[PDB]
Amino acid sequence: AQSRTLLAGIVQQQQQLLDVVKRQQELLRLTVWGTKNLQTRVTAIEKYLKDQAQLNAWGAAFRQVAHTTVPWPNASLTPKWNNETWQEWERKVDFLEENITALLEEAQIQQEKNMYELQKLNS
Amino acid sequence: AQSRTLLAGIVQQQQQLLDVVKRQQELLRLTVWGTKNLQTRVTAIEKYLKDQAQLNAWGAAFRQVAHTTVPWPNASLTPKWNNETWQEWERKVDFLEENITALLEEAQIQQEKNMYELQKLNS
Amino acid sequence: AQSRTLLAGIVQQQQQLLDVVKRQQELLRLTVWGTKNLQTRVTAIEKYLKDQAQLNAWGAAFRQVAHTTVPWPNASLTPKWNNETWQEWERKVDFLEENITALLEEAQIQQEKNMYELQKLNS
Repeated sequence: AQSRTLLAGIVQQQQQLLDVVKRQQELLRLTVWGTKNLQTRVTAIEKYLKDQAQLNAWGAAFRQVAHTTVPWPNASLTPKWNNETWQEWERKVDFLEENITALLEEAQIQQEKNMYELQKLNS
Repeated sequence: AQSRTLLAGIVQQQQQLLDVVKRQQELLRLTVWGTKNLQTRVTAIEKYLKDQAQLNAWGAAFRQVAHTTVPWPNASLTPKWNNETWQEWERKVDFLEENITALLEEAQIQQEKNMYELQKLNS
Repeated sequence: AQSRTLLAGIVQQQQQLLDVVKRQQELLRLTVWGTKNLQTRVTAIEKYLKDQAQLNAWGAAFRQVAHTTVPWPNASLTPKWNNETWQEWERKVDFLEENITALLEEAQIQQEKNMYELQKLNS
């Protein structure tokens, strides 16, 4: 008279939900790659911006033996403020990924134990 | 003597969790739009950077009938390496979205079946 | 003869899944900060690009009492089209965060009620 079939669906449903949660974790990682990839493109642009500062005046002296070069800074490079703050951002993600993996591990162990107990009821 | 009320809460709870998971999928899509939107802005900047290369020296020749134009490349355009890698990134998201939709469909069908079975117990 | 132990695992499992979902919400917020942070860097670049337009020709006139300054626009600033569309993007996230918080609140209240009912069965 036990409703094992109803429990099997409920237990099975939890497994389905757990799988979808895992898919979100992999999807989230793909998004992180896009953001980081954009930064790499930004660094390439900074190099080119520095070149523009080098460009100042060509042939602006055909009656003098001198050339005016004005390589004024162009791209503001972040040495410590963004790096320290960005590492903190990455660090928070690392703790969340480690905490989520722990919870997923317990769920998998608990999920299998719940199904195992169900078989013992009528097996 | 069956604990249908406890099961109704458990079954109902799974429905609530399923709804929240769906909300994350829509929220994830909004984040993807922001990343892609930034790239469109980056392309506009590349056009302007090319213009800076065109700027070289104006009036740098008032004793000669010539003008020095130095349009040296400025923005490094990605033709195949980033596109092929980016398509792979988008492709992975497409498979994950299709797999998540399949799991959600099964959960909805299974979720309704679990509630339907519960009514048959006392209906 | 009630399978409270099986229910305790199922009820406990839902709590574990709820916790992981909350972790995704915090992880999603960290990703939003990275995207917004990139835009701040982009604004700094726009200021520098304007400076490049100012750079035109230095000393390109050693036989005339005039200087040619050509500060042609460089960074295309978005005043209304991107802001209005971006606010809509942020607005959608705000409604999703508010809706997810509501669902989480109901789950927590319902989750505790389900455990409370279980104790009454044998307490």
